[PDB]
Amino acid sequence: GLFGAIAGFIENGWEGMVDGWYGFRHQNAQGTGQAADYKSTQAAIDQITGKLNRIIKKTNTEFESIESEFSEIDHQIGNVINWTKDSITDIWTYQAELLVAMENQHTIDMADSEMLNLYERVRKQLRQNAEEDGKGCFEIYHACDDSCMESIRNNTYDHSQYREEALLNRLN
Amino acid sequence: GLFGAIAGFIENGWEGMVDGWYGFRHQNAQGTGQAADYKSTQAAIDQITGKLNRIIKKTNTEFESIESEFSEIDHQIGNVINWTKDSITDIWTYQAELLVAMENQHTIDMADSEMLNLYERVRKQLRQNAEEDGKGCFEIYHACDDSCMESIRNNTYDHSQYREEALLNRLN
Amino acid sequence: GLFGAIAGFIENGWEGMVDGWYGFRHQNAQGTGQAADYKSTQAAIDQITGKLNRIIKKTNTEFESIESEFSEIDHQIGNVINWTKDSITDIWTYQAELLVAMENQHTIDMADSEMLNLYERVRKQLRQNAEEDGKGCFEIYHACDDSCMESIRNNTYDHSQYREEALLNRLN
Amino acid sequence: DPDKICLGHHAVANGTIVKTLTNEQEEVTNATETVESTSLNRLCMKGRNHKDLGNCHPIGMLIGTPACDLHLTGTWDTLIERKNAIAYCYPGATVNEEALRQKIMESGGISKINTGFTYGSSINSAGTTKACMRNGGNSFYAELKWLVSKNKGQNFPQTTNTYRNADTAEHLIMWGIHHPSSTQEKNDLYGTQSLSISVGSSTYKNNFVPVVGARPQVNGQSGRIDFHWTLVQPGDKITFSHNGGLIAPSRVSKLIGRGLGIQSEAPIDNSCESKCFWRGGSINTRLPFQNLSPRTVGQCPKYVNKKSLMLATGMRNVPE
Amino acid sequence: DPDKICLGHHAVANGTIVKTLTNEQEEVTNATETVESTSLNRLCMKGRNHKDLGNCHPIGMLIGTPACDLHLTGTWDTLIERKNAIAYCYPGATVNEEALRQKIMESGGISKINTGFTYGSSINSAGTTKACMRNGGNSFYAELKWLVSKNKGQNFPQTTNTYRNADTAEHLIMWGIHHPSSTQEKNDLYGTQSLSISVGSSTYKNNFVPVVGARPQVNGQSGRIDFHWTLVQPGDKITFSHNGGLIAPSRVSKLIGRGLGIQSEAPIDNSCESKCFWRGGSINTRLPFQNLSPRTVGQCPKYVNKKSLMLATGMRNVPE
Amino acid sequence: DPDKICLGHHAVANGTIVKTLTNEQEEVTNATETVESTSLNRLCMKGRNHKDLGNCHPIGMLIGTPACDLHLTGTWDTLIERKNAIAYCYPGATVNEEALRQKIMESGGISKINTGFTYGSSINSAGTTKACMRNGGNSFYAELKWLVSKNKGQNFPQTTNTYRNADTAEHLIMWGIHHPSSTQEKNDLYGTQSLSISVGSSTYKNNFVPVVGARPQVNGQSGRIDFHWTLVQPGDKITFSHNGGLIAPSRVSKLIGRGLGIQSEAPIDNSCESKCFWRGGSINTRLPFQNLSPRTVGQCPKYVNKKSLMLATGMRNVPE
Ligand SMILES: CC(=O)N[C@@H]1[C@@H](O)[C@H](O[C@@H]2O[C@H](CO[C@]3(C(=O)O)C[C@H](O)[C@@H](NC(C)=O)[C@H]([C@H](O)[C@H](O)CO)O3)[C@H](O)[C@H](O)[C@H]2O)[C@@H](CO)O[C@H]1O
Ligand SMILES: CC(=O)N[C@@H]1[C@@H](O)[C@H](O[C@@H]2O[C@H](CO[C@]3(C(=O)O)C[C@H](O)[C@@H](NC(C)=O)[C@H]([C@H](O)[C@H](O)CO)O3)[C@H](O)[C@H](O)[C@H]2O)[C@@H](CO)O[C@H]1O
Ligand SMILES: *[C@@H]1O[C@H](CO)[C@@H](O[C@@H]2O[C@H](CO)[C@@H](O)[C@H](O)[C@H]2NC(C)=O)[C@H](O)[C@H]1NC(C)=O
Ligand SMILES: CC(=O)N[C@H]1[C@H]([C@H](O)[C@H](O)CO)O[C@@](O)(C(=O)O)C[C@@H]1O
Ligand SMILES: *[C@@H]1O[C@H](CO)[C@@H](O)[C@H](O)[C@H]1NC(C)=O
Ligand SMILES: *[C@@H]1O[C@H](CO)[C@@H](O)[C@H](O)[C@H]1NC(C)=O
Ligand SMILES: [Ca+2]
Ligand SMILES: [Ca+2]
Repeated sequence: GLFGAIAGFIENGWEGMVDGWYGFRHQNAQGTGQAADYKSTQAAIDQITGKLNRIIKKTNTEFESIESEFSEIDHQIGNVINWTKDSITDIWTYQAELLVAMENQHTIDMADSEMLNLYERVRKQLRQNAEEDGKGCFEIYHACDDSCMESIRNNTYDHSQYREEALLNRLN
Repeated sequence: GLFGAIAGFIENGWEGMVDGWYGFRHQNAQGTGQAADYKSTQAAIDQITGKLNRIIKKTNTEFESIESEFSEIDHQIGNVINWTKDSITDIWTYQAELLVAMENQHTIDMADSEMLNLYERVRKQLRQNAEEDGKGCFEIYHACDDSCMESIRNNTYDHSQYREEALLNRLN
Repeated sequence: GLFGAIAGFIENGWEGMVDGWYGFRHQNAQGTGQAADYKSTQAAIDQITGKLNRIIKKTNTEFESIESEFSEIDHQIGNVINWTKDSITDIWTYQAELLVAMENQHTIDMADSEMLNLYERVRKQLRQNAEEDGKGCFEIYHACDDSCMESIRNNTYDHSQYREEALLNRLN
Repeated sequence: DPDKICLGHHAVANGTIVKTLTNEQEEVTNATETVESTSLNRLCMKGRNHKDLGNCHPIGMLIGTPACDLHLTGTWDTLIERKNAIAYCYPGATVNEEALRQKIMESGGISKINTGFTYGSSINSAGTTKACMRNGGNSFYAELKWLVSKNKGQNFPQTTNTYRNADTAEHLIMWGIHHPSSTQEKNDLYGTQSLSISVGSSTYKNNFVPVVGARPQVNGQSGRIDFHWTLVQPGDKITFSHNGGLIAPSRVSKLIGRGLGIQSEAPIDNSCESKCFWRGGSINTRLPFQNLSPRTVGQCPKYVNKKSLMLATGMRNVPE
Repeated sequence: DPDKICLGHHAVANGTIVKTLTNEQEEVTNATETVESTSLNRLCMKGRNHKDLGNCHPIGMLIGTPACDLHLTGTWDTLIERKNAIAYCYPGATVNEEALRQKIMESGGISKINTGFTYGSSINSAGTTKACMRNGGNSFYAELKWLVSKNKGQNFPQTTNTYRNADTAEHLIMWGIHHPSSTQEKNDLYGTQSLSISVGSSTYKNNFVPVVGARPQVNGQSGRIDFHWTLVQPGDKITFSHNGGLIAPSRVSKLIGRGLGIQSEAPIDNSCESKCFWRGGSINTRLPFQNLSPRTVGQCPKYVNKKSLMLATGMRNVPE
Repeated sequence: DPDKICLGHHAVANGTIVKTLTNEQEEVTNATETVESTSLNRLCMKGRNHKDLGNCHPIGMLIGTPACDLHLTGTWDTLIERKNAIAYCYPGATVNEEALRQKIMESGGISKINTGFTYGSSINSAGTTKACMRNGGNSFYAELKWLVSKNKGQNFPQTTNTYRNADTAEHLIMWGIHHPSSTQEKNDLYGTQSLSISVGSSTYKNNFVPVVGARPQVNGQSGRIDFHWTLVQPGDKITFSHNGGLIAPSRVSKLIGRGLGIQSEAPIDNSCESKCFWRGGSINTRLPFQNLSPRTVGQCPKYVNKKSLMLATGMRNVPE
């Protein structure tokens, strides 16, 4: 994908995560956890809502009958009408095929971008206290308890608190 | 947005900066400064100029009157004309709404991309001599005077000259 | 461009590289080398194939003649036909100009994205054993022989093997 | 040894295929349809002052065919024509038939105005036919009069009748011309002299010759009554110069405002609402496209040549 | 302790709302309009060899109505028709009126060619009317002659006139048929004989019988002169067989090249240029769309059902 | 000191310019054309049961002009009409000519059915002309008979002929009305009596008066034979009441199935296939657009006003 996050360096999605679109799994001494990210989930859903509002719509133009169902129309004007209607249908079929293809490409790449933007927000939070796994995980070079992990998710983690411990563990 | 820079990790824009679209603020012993980035500003403006050149245009096709303003047209052909004109207008209204929506999405995301690309160019210049703030700033781990700051903006900053000082200050 | 890789931090392309779209050059004690990346090349080609499949197509709609080549048509219906055909042609000309412009923008930015995604895959592999040059190269802080370089290209390079050597060389 | 925090996204076991610019078979977590395939075989007429003509053809309400007795006047915003609707009890055709029908179906009501026409004692204006039965007995079109002399075969007098439009809006006047099957039946109604019908207003002028010739029976009649019509402007008069064969109007028609004209076979449902209709029924979808019929009327989804177009409403589905 | 270098982007106090694929209310630093709402109530005719018909109706320049005397010939690239323009001084109608008008408005000039038609001593070709006044006194259409018997009541001679097209391009011939108001009037002008007008070419054939009957007065005349027209191909002849009631052409018309036909009420300005026109005036915008009128002519912005469509010309506006 | 690994992308010396949303002059590694400019000046007719009419006009196959003798019946899926194709040997026109031609070109075959029509001893049905020559001698349309009085000047008898459709599909009946050049000519052929031709079916009714008047010679004939046509539904009858001037059908036509109608001047090539045709020939492109002609028939690329539209098939070209 464009941004490399989804069907990219993240090997697969989580059927387990049913309370949001994007989120975190952590492991520490104390055990395991899972939590959805609201802000990034709602960002993706709001953008898709916006598309549905624009696309699920008809024109308010009133159209009258020009062909009769129950009688012959003049053969010459009948052929003109048939040629026009077929031409208009070819345009609308093309526009519909292009609209949905283009919007599908955007929806997929937008969702990829929201995943990457969350990963980058966390990378910059952890600063020198962690290293990139390569598969969307961060190896944290200090004791990070469930209160520490919650601080990472809530964007309140202060790197300077654990920096000295972390740099020692990293340099080894 | 797609690239996460504008309405993203950069918390807000600068009403102060009126001489360019993108730029730098620095703080050192010597005091404060502000300077716009030309190359990245002109890149964004050139791309928007290009759109206006393509979009602000009409077809050179000569159209004649088919309805009379001052006399009754045959009722049957009048209904055919009315159906055709209303169908063509529905298409052009749709195309116009889609063109501008799609181009607006691109303009916004393009401008975001130019911001990110500048930030990445600076990140790679500073190499191991600086660390990411998380809000679009770089904490530089050495004395950076107004001549040093100008070297970062002008893409002439050589990391190797301040490396030894910087790595010592970072490891502490 | 959008992703900054092509006509960006990579200064130019390689006319030398004729066996793929993206790839690697290395220099070590042992000498110089060049190799194309298959996975990333095929990813770009597959996406362009997909576009050509969608775009190189006509509708299967059968159209009949409504204008006669060899005789005069009624002047009133002739003017209606002329106005309709000119209106349909203006739409299809606009759609064709927009389709190709939009697809060209995407093709270029997609190819840029595949370059960046390869660079990021390698960055994360090398972890703390290398540093970013700024021009798309990685300075590797250990002895990397032709077998080591091949391991980087084949995504089998284990950072932990060379970590202690590399961190010593980097800190000096 | 070091604690780990992993980033990730949702997935589902049962994903949906959608088309993108680059990929025909792209699996995503959710999608919704943009093309309506389902129809309602009913005419959703809630919030609509509708009129179902049923057996009555729209032209029939202007001339007053037996089948159209309930539909001679009224106001509506929607008018529904059915298949094999009876325009004429007596065999015949209308000049610019399709133009007139389209005009009636566009309308939102019909008012009738008396022409006031009176006839001498020598003429009988109660002449009826077996083609148009009403109240068990022979009758005629309610808005026209067939009148003949007391002597069958006698030459029809060269009479002149004039209708004036006293109203501030244009009036639609219809009359008929009888075309006999043989020379015998041409002589018995209008006489031996050659028949000529002249119509004249400020904006309209035309001559009509009664054609006499053998032709097949329709509703057991070889004779034909073709209807003609024109608009009479406010304050203007229309003058009929005839020497027999002219079927004169008792009343003229006035079309009121605008309405939606539906040709369908589907039953009426007054519970559901709709703004889109076709031969097969109504289309109530919020969706922007449809593949039911290219012949639709009202505010409608656009017709496309596509079974389905799935719009992704979720990210790529990557399962474990 | 450590020095900082910060990256950022501009913002503005007064941002603009635009629509994107995903957001209806997106604030950006600048935007420009794509739909024109403003009109010019003038006809911008700079760099155009234009012809304002004013009081003259286009059909009038072929038959040569008094109002059209200045407009009987000449060349133009633009032709302007006005409201309530006069075509017929003497009351009458043209068969395929709209077809003929559209043909003239498409043209880029008119040339006249003399028919050469001469008449016997018994025929008077200088017949005039009070309905068509010229130089203060009674007159007639400049490109036609009213043929009547010299001696009141005398039978009109069976004359035959034939026009040949010597040119390499098609020529437009118009003639009229006079319809007298009374039997007495008919007899004084064309005699007691039954009237027949036969017209014949390789591509056209028709008979005309003058209808004679009382009718309301228009411009103080109960009589009617109805016009007919046809094209005469190069090298072909058209023959008029008549015994009275024919209004014969003195000259035939030749339409030259192509031109732009504008129906408008707006005054002319020779200072401004335009390629787009409508009833209400001109449209000079560089913008790609407009919501003034769906009835336009020339090279025009496309009509859309939108008050405004704002195109972002700057990044997201994120204020402090 | 340090080993390095560099990442990069291919380039080429000779790049291609393409247009993007933002840049008119963008250089890329490869591109392909989307608009076809090349034509084949031939009609690709492989896998097609085609019929080249050549000299024969489609209407001519129904009435049986000498030129159309080979083309009176048959089946096809493609029908090719040429320039200056002959429909009428004897001068005349067909009412709704264009409607009838379009109907024939839509068809996939013609069958003929005998009408069976018989005439009295006082009628001569073998009337021929020098305008329609066959086998060296004077002749007539193969599917019609010219009815004239056997004794010159004698009044034509009031005859009645009726065709019934015994078939399960609709039949196309054509007849002609002769228009004599002089009153003398009329009297010798059909007599002194006033002429009336009445045609009658369940769905069709019309009277025809032969117009008699002097007109130019076409193919050395001042007389005109104008054709009329209608569809006769299964089980229905059509009745001709005439007293002279009718050109009666010997056979009626039945149009079979569906076919593609091509008007072109280009030669036939039975080796190549195509689904798209125009005046100038065929269009075999897989490309989605074309700028050859807006007048095309079949499954066709859409016409655009563009010389070229280049679609990028590779990344930006940044050379060394
Ligand atoms: C057999 C006979 O000589 N006379 C009677 C027949 O009339 C009738 O058979 C049918 O006759 C039909 C036509 O008759 C009318 C009608 O429609 O009833 C008689 C009306 O008085 C006359 N009315 C008016 C206002 O003109 C009407 C009209 O002229 C025609 O409809 C115009 O075409 O004709 C018809 O021809 C049937 O096909 C025929 O069988 C029989 C049986 O009812 O009774 C006989 O006494
Ligand atoms: C000169 C002479 O005395 N006799 C012959 C002339 O008739 C002929 O000159 C032309 O005659 C034309 C009419 O000829 C036909 C025709 O169209 O060929 C002859 C047809 O047999 C007759 N057929 C029928 C069914 O009526 C046909 C028909 O009356 C008309 O077409 C009706 O409009 O007429 C015509 O009068 C020309 O003006 C004249 O030049 C010459 C020519 O070779 O031959 C003489 O033997
Ligand atoms: C074609 O459309 C126009 C407008 O939709 C119709 O014209 C209008 O008719 C009404 C009633 O006569 C007038 O009050 C309006 O002012 C007209 N509007 C315009 C813009 O002309 C017209 O009647 C339609 N034609 C047919 C044959 O249905
Ligand atoms: C040529 C000729 O005779 N012109 C005269 C006509 C006609 O005789 C008939 O009226 C037909 O309209 O009548 C007038 O009253 C008129 O119309 O102005 C006077 C005019 O001089
Ligand atoms: C329609 O357009 C063609 C090509 O521009 C032209 O030759 C033709 O005359 C036009 N027809 C009418 C009736 O204007
Ligand atoms: C990839 O390269 C490595 C490094 O030499 C090689 O040994 C291995 O066979 C390759 N891996 C796979 C899965 O083919
Ligand atoms: Ca057809
Ligand atoms: Ca034209």
